[PDB]
Amino acid sequence: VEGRFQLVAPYEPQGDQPQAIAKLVDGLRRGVKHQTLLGATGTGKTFTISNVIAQVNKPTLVIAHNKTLAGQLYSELKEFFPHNAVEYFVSYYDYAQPEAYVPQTDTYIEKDAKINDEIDKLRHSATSALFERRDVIIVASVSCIYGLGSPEEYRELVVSLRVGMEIERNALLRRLVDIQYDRNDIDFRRGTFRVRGDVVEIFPASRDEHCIRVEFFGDEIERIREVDALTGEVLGEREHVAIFPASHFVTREEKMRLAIQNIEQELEERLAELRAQGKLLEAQRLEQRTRYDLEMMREMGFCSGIENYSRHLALRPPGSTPYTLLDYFPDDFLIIVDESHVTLPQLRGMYNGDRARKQVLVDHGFRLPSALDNRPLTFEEFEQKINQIIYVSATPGPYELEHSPGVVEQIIRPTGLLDPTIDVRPTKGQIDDLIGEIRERVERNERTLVTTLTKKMAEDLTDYLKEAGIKVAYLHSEIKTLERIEIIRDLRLGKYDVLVGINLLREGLDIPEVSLVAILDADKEGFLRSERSLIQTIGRAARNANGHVIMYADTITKSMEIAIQETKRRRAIQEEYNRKHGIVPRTVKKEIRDV
Ligand SMILES: [Zn+2]
Ligand SMILES: [Zn+2]
Repeated sequence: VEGRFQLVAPYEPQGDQPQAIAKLVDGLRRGVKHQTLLGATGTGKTFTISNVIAQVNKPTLVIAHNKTLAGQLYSELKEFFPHNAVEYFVSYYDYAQPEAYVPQTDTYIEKDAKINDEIDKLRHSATSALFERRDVIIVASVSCIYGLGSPEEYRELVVSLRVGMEIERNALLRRLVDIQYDRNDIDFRRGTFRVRGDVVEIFPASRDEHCIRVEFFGDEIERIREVDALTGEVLGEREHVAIFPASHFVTREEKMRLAIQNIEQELEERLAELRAQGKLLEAQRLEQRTRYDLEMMREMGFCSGIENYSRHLALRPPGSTPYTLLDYFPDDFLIIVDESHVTLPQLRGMYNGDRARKQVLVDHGFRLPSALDNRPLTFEEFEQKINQIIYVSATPGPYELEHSPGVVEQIIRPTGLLDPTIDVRPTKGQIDDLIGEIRERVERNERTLVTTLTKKMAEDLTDYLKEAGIKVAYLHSEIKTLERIEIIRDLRLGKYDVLVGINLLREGLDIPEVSLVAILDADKEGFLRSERSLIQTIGRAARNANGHVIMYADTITKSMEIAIQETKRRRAIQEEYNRKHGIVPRTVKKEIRDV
């Protein structure tokens, strides 16, 4: 009998959701490798996928492309599936800097930035959950393809307890040390164990307040409980309990003894080479650094930056494809790529960026060439790891369309809101045109978003608008993430009528009160004027029943034709739907937040 997904939604699926859920559920059951969910903004994409996942009962990886989004999906999925394991997997890269060297300014950028507790605790509960139960969803950054110690090792190395087993106290107290746990009775924190004579409390690497308690009565375990840390408040009463390793790079002693000698041999080979080409300075650096590391490994089985040695510790051949979080999933898992037009290129690029950064360190003598083997997957390797995949995006990239059997379309909104109309107007006299349009919106109590290509034009426009008597706020290209919310929140309140910015694709810009979106320089060259970015931008006017977009330009580029055509196509279909079902489109109300 399996642990299944139980989806908790106050609603039912609606619009063209029911049809889309069915195709993707049927796809996955027929056994399709690649499917694409082309879903317009404002339809329940996340809730459509949550319906797919709940119906297929597969462990699932959902890949997001940044800390913000992964966080959104996470909290969302955690509300949709509160009785199942919704997990969170990010790393150093989220907002930390790795090891690096700049050969001109002679600067070694240390890895220094302390390993933040919350994230670590989280990777562990994610990897342990994968082995413990089935109803798991893991929201991850592209870090789900970085080097991770072998899954079998982490698995095989668990201390697998059961009520009344033939085990000793100090035999277990040594077993937890083998698995990178420390004794700290004077300060109980996660990843620690406490010995109080015959009371042994272990703080799983995966937990917050929920620690474990194993007690003896001879050479046999008596009771095992889930006490609340620094409280003793009995919560659990398990008979079986598995305590997973405290690091994703732990290795049996025997493999470690042998890895170390392989490392010694690599060091000697690399030193001889370097000193043979006259890179004497580079030999000295590598020798000082590697020996110090090898000294920590021989003394206590680990060191800092042990990641660098992962291929050696795994005892695999040079050049081997790293193991990653993907290998930790069963063979029959499910991948959902959220915002695929951006997420897939990000994944695709990780390997070259990382290799570039590590090749410099190997050249200058900070690392052994084997450090290149601790790395993210190349896109091809990611490709072979796919069991079954769904791409989700309002504007699928070339890869997705190319490998999917057409697209599963989800265009209808639950309130009948339509994609906007689009006028394209000349650049000459654009500011007064725009002023007068904003004036109309202000009279109808509606707001406006404006995007210009450059920070100077943006700055000029804001002034030009303030002089006109219109309340406008400038959303500076790098402003306090906490102030963003404040200015946006104020536009909703009408403290501001217009809001000028360069990039309108950054989140929190979905505002029901916005009924007009002006795109200055619609025809210029720039990542923000592509087919995909324009559609994404036009969408900022899809939250209002009177949404309209104005592109100012001298010409009609290929990107413009495409976005305009697509927008026309979506609207007609939406209109055809409202006609058939008796729906009048109306603006989705939303309450405004505070502190
Ligand atoms: Zn219908
Ligand atoms: Zn292909």
